[PDB]
Order: sequence, then structure tokens, then C-alpha cells
Amino acid sequence: GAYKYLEELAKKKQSDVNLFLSRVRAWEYRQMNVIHRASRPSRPDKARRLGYKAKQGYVIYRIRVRRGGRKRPVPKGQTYGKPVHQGVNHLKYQRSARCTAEERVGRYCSNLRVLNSYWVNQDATYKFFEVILVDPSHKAIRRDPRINWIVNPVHKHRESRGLTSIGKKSRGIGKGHRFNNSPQHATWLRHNTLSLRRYR
Amino acid sequence: PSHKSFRTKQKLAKAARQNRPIPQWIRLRTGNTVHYNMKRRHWRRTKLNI
Amino acid sequence: PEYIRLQRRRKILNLRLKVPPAIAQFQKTLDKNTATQVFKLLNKYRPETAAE
Amino acid sequence: ARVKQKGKAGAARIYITRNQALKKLQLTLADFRRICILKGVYPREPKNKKKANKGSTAPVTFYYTKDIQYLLHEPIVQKFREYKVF
Amino acid sequence: ALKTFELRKQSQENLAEQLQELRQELASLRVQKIAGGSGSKLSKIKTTRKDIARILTVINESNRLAAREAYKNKKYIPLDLRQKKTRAIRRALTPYEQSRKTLKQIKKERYFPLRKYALKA
Amino acid sequence: TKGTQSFGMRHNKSHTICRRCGKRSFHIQKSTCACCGYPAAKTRSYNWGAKAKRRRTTGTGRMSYLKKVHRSFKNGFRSGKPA
Amino acid sequence: AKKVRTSTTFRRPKTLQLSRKPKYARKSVAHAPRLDEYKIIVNPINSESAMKKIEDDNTLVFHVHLKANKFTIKEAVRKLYSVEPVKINTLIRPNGTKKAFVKLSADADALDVANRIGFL
RNA sequence: CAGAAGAAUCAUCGAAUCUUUGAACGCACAUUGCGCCUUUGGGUUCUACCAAAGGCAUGCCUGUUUGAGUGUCAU
RNA sequence: GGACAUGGGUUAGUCGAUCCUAAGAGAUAGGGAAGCUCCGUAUGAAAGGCACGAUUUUUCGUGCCUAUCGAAAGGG
RNA sequence: UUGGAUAUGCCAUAUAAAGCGCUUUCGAAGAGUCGAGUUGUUUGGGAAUGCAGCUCUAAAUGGGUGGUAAAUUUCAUCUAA
RNA sequence: UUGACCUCAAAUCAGGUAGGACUACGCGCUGAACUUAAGCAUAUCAAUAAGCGCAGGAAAAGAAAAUAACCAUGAUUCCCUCAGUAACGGCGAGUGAAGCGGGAAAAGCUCAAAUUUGAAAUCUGGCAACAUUUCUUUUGUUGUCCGAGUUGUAAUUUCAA
Ligand SMILES: [Zn+2]
Repeated sequence: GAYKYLEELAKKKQSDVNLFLSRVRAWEYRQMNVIHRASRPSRPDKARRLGYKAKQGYVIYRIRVRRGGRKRPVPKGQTYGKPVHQGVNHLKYQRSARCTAEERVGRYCSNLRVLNSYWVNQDATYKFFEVILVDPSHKAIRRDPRINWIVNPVHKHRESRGLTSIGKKSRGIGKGHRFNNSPQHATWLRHNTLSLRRYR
Repeated sequence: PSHKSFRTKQKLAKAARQNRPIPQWIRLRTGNTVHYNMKRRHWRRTKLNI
Repeated sequence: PEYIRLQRRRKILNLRLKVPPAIAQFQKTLDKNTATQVFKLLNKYRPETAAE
Repeated sequence: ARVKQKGKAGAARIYITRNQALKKLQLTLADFRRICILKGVYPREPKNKKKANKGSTAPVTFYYTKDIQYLLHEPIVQKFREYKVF
Repeated sequence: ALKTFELRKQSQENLAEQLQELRQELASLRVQKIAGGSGSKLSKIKTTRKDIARILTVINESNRLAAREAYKNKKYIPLDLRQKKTRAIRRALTPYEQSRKTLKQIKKERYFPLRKYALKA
Repeated sequence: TKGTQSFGMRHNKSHTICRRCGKRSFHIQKSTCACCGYPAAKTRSYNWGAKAKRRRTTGTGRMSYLKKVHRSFKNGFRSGKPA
Repeated sequence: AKKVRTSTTFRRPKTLQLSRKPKYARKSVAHAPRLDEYKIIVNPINSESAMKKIEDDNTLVFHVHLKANKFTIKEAVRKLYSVEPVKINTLIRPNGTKKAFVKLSADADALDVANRIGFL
């Protein structure tokens, strides 16, 4: 198949071919809207390995997110507190721009379920992402045993609750000692609970 | 004032109907614990504030 | 309209920019006489339709 | 009530021109003539053509808006669209 | 008092005359109440009101059952005639499509199902 | 620092009746209700105003539909007429 | 054949706008006329001023629905009492109910009509 | 109290009604304000006026239809 | 007795509101924002019309050119 | 009203499918992602514990991890995006 | 010139879906100060309150890029223990886990990367037939057209292989 060639070619994105394609695609994506529907995936094998099937009920949206760190929305850059909280500029959003791209697209298409997403381009102002979406009301989705799970009501706004791949990455879900903060509220609540047994 | 909205006259009409004494046969009922209207209003004393 | 400007400025952009050899090789296409004869061969071996 | 504006009732309401009937029915001139052949629909001139043209004087063929309203619910028009698809 | 079972075994037009006659009777009774009426008339006011309600119920049920008969075995039917359990229940996967499985899983369940076993002492 | 003789110029409403919550909290010039946030789609609500929430929360009104739904749940959401 | 543009503007072309042809009606049963004459006319008024208007002005005074207008009151009176009014005046009372003064024609006697209604 | 006579201010509850609103959806709204579409009906009154019923929000998805492009070609 | 009780009482084609626009509010196009929401009001929008024709390959051709709300003292 | 069995009735093209066993064999395995630096913010994580921003950007017995940073050489373990 | 295709639009087009409320418990984001340190700036309070977004009857987590250094264990969750311990801290005030072990409960799996290539074997919808029902309210089946799909839908495979 050609998907193997597409994958190993995408690894080489500092080649002259990819640099030229990055230039022209970034130009035309800026000329479109910030969120615009993609007729087909620009990386069909990247979408394919992330869960996109080429049948009715699957949707692709392209979204550009402004890069950089976070700017404190305090007026005039004033914090009114101890000096350990006076930072205004070099602060960082704890969710990735890929999470931000997913959640803005999820609000744009409230009738769809955000399956997953992938990076497609970037420049000095934007990182461009394509979001794979699934229509839960479509019968082609409702009758497919490999994708029914997203029709269930417990998967409404996976990206908003942090259940997408990048969402689990952003909140530190992982196995082993390196995390150990894991679910943060769950782990923090587990110890800070003072278990007072009946007999003590 | 004389210039009223229809909404105001409705609220004023209901306020007038609620600003009445209680029927006398209510006071004779079995298990009755209501004697006088506790929600009565006078036009100088308490304002409707609409 | 914006989509028409997108079409034409993309055409202009591909002309202006330095296209890499691996992409510019698709700008050299088959000739008309060779094209009609190869398509004549292909129409003899079209796959069967769903009805057939 | 407030002042009613002229050309809103009477001849200017019950009469319709050929071009506005085309736009009302969303039909071409040939297709509109076709249903007018099939059904009984012919021009009907107002007694006051100037008033029924909302003050204009240009020569105009007039149909009853009732006739054109009736043609809105004609199944043959949908059959014309079906043949165009075919 | 008007009884619902003989109300149901009549025609819609006949019930239309009964409904209009009852409305006129209620209007006459209300005029009697404002001109000075006895407790018998004032009791007939509530009786007439309930009889009107019973008739209107019978018309509506006849209309709805007729709509149900007309839309029987139709893919799309009026919303008010559809089910109304909850919004979530209407949005859930049906038992048919909850139980849909791949041929890979069908083969696994066909050849290696959960067996009924027991252990000797 | 002027009391009497200054309350006599007060004859201009700043709030009127709200169409959503029915309270005299609809700022005319803002075109916003100070109570419920109308015309916003969400309802004005704040966790510091716990008493404010319980003054208007679910159950303070009729709950006519929620009562019907609860009765229908107890018997299993069945439809039709009993035989 | 290249199309000549004489406007320097591109204006969105006009496309066919099909009318709605639903696969099902959203309502199974159409509602009955929500405001019919029995709901339009609530009661007549028999107060002393109401009697005075009846016996001199040839005018009947009715408690009517809030949603009833002058046209609907005239049609309701015509259909309920077979007398055509020549004039109708309406006011919302301070108690929130609407009251209609119905001036009958010289052809009709308001005293007689009040007698048939029964409240006289 | 009056009052009548499968009763009942009874219980249950699977059929219905559910005004004006409200996420609130034709546009509004300190204005029972201002519109448009389709059908039907009314009467001393009929090219007029009126009434009734059913409709007209936004985003997105599948499909249909109608399109636009010095976008890619074939011819 | 403006108090308490019981009833009664406000009738519009022409008087106002409604209509118009003012300062100003405020959608839409878009762009921001983790978001609540912010900015923006003909703007980087495909933002709608009107007329002619023996009926045109009975698959339409040929022409021509801005919301809304906001005044019971403004306009009418 | 439901449940799992049971009695048979009918429909079912195994022309199929499947487990197991040996291969002198072959075995595709997810990239602006891993990793590195840096700046914030976090952690009990201390020569950065996780997350995020920016810069640089892999690989093919390769890549992680073995709680003191570095180069080097072994060993376990596991197989991310 | 007609056509094919791509891209982008329109419709009160056919059929759907989203908001709001609730929020005790779930997942996130954002985010203080009073307080303590007998002052106070790192720290503490606290990864808390307030704010914002999104769920469910539970949520989240989950079948190891996990531990261990053993004669080795074996998804996740919770309890007890580890343990006020290793460690972090103007090493001050303070803060502070994990492996093991015992228990509660246990359940495993699905794709991407493969040429079906002697046969797109796949699926939405329109129509018409039947059938079915917690249900005239529900859920399907078969046929036939139109489409979707080769810029890849089924079958086969998931490293334990
Ligand atoms: Zn309010």
C-alpha cells in the first residue's frame, strides 16, 4: 500500500518537497477561515491510523491556533498579590494548542463527537490542526460495532473533559512512578481524606 | 401614571384582587387555621415596586 | 469571491515559487497523441459495472 | 391604524405580471408557458392597467394571482424538475 | 351526566352538535348565575363544564387514533405520535445496534462461548 | 452628603420587571436583568450566592413535567392502554 | 465564450429554492379554532350603568375575552344573538377583564335582545 | 353553607389538555408592538375587509436539488 | 375622612403609544479568548433586486443596479 | 410482566468457518512525535517529577525506564506517540 | 462547444442533532488572599475558595513504552499496610509519596501499518413490500433505484502474536 510511503515521507518534513508543500498549504489555510471544513484529510494515513474511516459519518475540520504562551487577562498587567504571583507574560496554558484546536472545533460542531486530531502545519503565528469528527446520529456510525462506543452519552465532549489522546497527555495520564500525580484531584483527594474508622 | 403598559395594568389588577379581605365561610371550615389576610397592602404604606 | 481568489492565487503561487524536482515532475505530462491511444487501450479493459 | 401605502390591495394585489409570476413559481418562461398550456391559464387584463402595475405604464400581460397561487401546488411542476434531473 | 362509552360509539359530527349545544347551555347558565340563580343552576355549571371536557376528550382521541391508523407502518410519523420517554432514551443506541458485532467477534463467540462447568468434590 | 431634599428628585426607574424571572431587576439602559442575567441564554448563578440559588432553584416552582416523569419512571415508561 | 462583466462586482447567483415537502406532518391533528364565539363572549354586564346604556343608547355591554378584538366581538354577537351591531367600543377594566359596548342598529331593540339573553 | 344524586376535595395513572412566556426559535419588546408564507372559511358587505389553521431562529451532519469559478482537463 | 366595609366606575379611524430617525445600543460577516465572552455594524461577506422574450438544444436565456432597537417633550 | 433451562416445530448452502500442531521461513507495529535545550508552572522527586510555551529535531534491535548530572560498556524490563 | 471532475455556495430542500436546567459525587481549565512562619519576600494556606467548561448513574482509570533486581511479580480502581516513611523545605515553619505484602472485585480486547484483485466482497438514504413491539408510540428484514466509497468500505492480522 501507499500508506507506508506516506508515513515515511511525512517523517522527512525538512525535505524540499515538504518545505514547499508547507509554504503553499500554510498560505491557503490562512486565506480560508480560522475553522473551515476540510473536504478530505490532507494526511489521509495520519487520519487513518488515528481512527478515521472513509465513509459517511466521518468529518475533517482544519483549524489554526495562535501560537505562543498565555497572557494573563488581568487589566494593565496587575495582579494585586504576593510577588510570587506577579507574572503576566511568560505564563503557559496547561493544555496544548492541539487540545485548544480540538475544543474550539468541538464547540463549532456541537452535533459531532471529537474522535481525535493531528498536526498538519505551522508558521510563526499559527499551528494548523485537522480534527477527525464522527456523527453519532448517523446510521452508518450507529451500526458499526467498531465505533458505536462514541455514540454513548458518556462520550459527549471527550475533548472538553480531557479524554482525547492529547487531553490525556495534557493532564498527565500514564502508568508508572514518573506521574504519581496521575488524576490530580483523585490522587490529592485520596490522601487528604482522613479515614476515621468506627473502632479506633 | 395615566400612561400605562398592558403588562403594568395586569400586575396592578392582580395586586388589587389580592388586596381584599378573606371570605367569611373560609373561617368556618373544619381544620381551618386562617382568620385574616396576612398579605394585605395599602397604597400609601407599602409600595408594589414594579 | 474569496474562493475564486483562492483558486487563482494558488495557481499563481505554484507558478512563482521554486517547485522541487519531485513535485515539478508532474508538470511534464503525456502528449495528446500518446494520451488518446493509451486511453483507447484502457476503454477496452474497463472493469465490469455493478449491473454486469 | 397608520397610513396604508398605495399599491398594496385591489388590482395591484389580485393581478400579477408575467415576470413576477415566473419568479413566484420559480419557473422558466418555456416551462411556465407549458403549464399554462396544460392548465387553463390565460392573461386577464385589469380595467385599470396603470393602477394594477402599481402606477407604471409599461405594457404588461397580467394573470390572476389566484391562478398563479394555484400553479404553486401543481404536481406537474415537480415532474418538470424530475425530468431535468433525469 | 354524559358518559364516555356512549360518547365514544357515536360519530364526530354528532359529537360536534352535542359540544355546541353544551357550550350554549353553559353560556345560558352563566347568564343565569349573574342574573341570580339557584344552587341547582350553579351545580349544573360544573356538570356542563365536565361534560364539555369529556366530549372534547373523545374528539381528540378519535382524531389521534385516526392519525395513528393513517401513519401505521410509516418510517416517519408525527412527533406527538412518536414515543416520549425521555430525551436521552430517544437518543440512545437501540438494542439491535447495541448488539451489533464484527464477524471476528461472532466467530469467537460461536466457537468458544462461556461454558457451563462444575467441579467435583 | 445630601439626604432629604435629594430623595425628592428620585422618580426615574433604573430597573423594570424582567420577562424571564419576573423580578424588578431588569436594568433598562443595560437591557440586562441583574437577577437572572436575561437576555443571556444561561441563568445568572454564583456559588457565593448559595441562598440566592435556593430562592429560585428546582422545586421552588411547579415541576409539573418532572412530577409526570417521576410517575412514569416508577412504572417503567410504559405506553398504551391497560386491558 | 467568455462572459462579459460590466459591474466590477460579483453578486451571488440566484439558485432554485424548493418549497417544503415534508415526509410527515409535525402535528398529527390540527388544533381547533382557539377563539370561538363561546370563548369570545364571557358574560353580559347587568350593572346600573349597563342597564342605562341598554335602555337609552341601544347598546349591549358584555364581559368579553382579552384576546377578542372589535371584529371578533361583532362576529360573535352576530352569530350568537342574530343581531348585527353597528358599533363596538372596548376597554380593559382595572380588574384586568375586557368589556365591550355593542351598539345595535335601529333595526334591533337592545331591550328585547337583553330579554332573550335572560340577564335583563 | 348551598347543592345535587358507580359517589368521592378518593387512590392509581399507560390516554389527553397543557394559556402568555422561558435554552425560546419570524423580528421585537418599560410597546398584547411589527412582519412574511401556504391553505381554508366568513358574510346586508366578496378586486375590499376579517377570521381560523399550519408555518418562517442559528450552528453543524447525511443526502437531494439549484448553482459559481481566467480551479483541473477532456472534447 | 385619601381610613374600614360593600358595590360601581376609565368606551377613540382623528388624543397619544404604535411609525421615523437622534445621541446611543446591537445581532450578522469576520477576528480574538482556556473560557464566561470580547471586539466588530457594508467591514477582507457569493450580504437582492428589476425588466424583456411566438418556448430557448420543450435541461433559460438577454440586459440593468446598509439588520434591528432606541423620543407618551423631536419628526408625524 | 421478565429470566435461564426443557419439550418439540420450522428456517437454516458448511460449497464455510475455526482451534490446535511444524515451519531453516517471514513477520508491515502509530513523527513537529520521542528525545534534547530553555522558560514558566507543578511534584516528596532532590543535576526538572509531570504538564505547557519556544528553539532544535531522531531512530531502526531501534525507542522508552531502571529515582546523582556526563561519556562509555553491559544487563534486565517494557513496546509510547 | 458541450461534458467530466475538483473546490466553494444557496434552499422554510429530505431527515436529524446541539444549547438550557441540574451539579452532592466525575473529568478539566483558571486561580487568590486572609492564615502560619510569633515580623516578612521563598515557603504555608493551596495545586484550596471564587470564576469557567463538560459528563454519568457513577465518572475517571484500565489490559504495561508497569514494577522490580526476587526462587521474581503481572490491566485499572478502592481498602489496610507501607508511612508521618524515602524525600522536599529562609533544611525554618512545614510539607510528603511509591514498589512490595494482605484484602474487596476481577474480564478482557479493538484498530493503523497486508493485493479481495478470478471480481467493493462494504455502507447511508429514496421507494415498495413484509415483520416486529413495554408501544398503532418501538425495532428490523428483503427487494429495487439513487448515491457514498478505490485519495480504501468489508473479510483476514494486533506482537500475548
Ligand atoms: Zn430576570
